[PDB]
Amino acid sequence: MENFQKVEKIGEGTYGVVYKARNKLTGEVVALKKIRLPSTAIREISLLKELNHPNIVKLLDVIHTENKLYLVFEFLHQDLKKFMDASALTGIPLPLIKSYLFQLLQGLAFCHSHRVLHRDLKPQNLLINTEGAIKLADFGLARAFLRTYTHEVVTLWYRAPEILLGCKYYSTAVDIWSLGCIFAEMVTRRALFPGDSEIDQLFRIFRTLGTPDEVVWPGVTSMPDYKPSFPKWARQDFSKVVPPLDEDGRSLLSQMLHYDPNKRISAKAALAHPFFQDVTKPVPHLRL
Ligand SMILES: O=C(O)Cc1ccc(OC2=CC=NC(=O)C2)cc1
Repeated sequence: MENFQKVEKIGEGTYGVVYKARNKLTGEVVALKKIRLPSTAIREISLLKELNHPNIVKLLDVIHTENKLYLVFEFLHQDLKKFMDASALTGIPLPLIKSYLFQLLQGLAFCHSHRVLHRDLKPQNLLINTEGAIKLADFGLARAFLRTYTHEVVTLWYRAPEILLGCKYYSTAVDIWSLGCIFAEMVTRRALFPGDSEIDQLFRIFRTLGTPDEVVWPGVTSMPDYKPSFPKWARQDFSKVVPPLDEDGRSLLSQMLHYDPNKRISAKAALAHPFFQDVTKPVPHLRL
């Protein structure tokens, strides 16, 4: 590459291949994201160069050369998916789960206050470092690029039910839902809703939380992909779904997983929940 050296392919991302690269002029190691291919997206993503926070992966540069587009981000050594897999025998310790959730809510509260959504949070785009930080990767990109950039199998596991029901608009609440699913997975060491198709995803949610109705979600029955023929499942207690999470954690999770997006706790209000009374910032055991 003219301006970098490739150290390795990191892998396939949501928008194209991702490389670990060294800037030829500065020697720094960065994440270089090639966007698999548009004038609208460059200005809008370039505005994300201004969306800086300790819990957001820094966008260093937007490079449009040779009719190719490449995003340059600050490099982090591990993602939460790999850390949860590495931690599977013991689980991630609860103080670290709480630290991670708290920091991720800080990042969402910051982005949401600046009117930027993620829309596609998942453990693979939550990046961690040795100092106990976690950062959200790729905030703002879905709006800017949305939507065909890969043929790789898209994960539906963290998708909010309004989007599975075909609402074509998004709100801050989609990110709270995804983060609630990720919270539950850290605690139980299993994905909460591991669907392998949109209807399997939606029916896994309904089997746990109950089939939604107009009482708990006014407007649900008029949403584009809602069918009156959906089976009617009863809702399970969170005490069964995420043991051994304590009643503070279960209360918070329930507020992150309300069906009606409008009823879902905000990131800012979640930071004030009693669950975070005893929050600390532990050192993670990272094997790199
Ligand atoms: O986009 C996705 O679906 C998954 C994905 C997320 C982020 C990726 O990039 C990095 C991974 C690790 N460290 C970094 O610094 C960058 C690559 C893939």
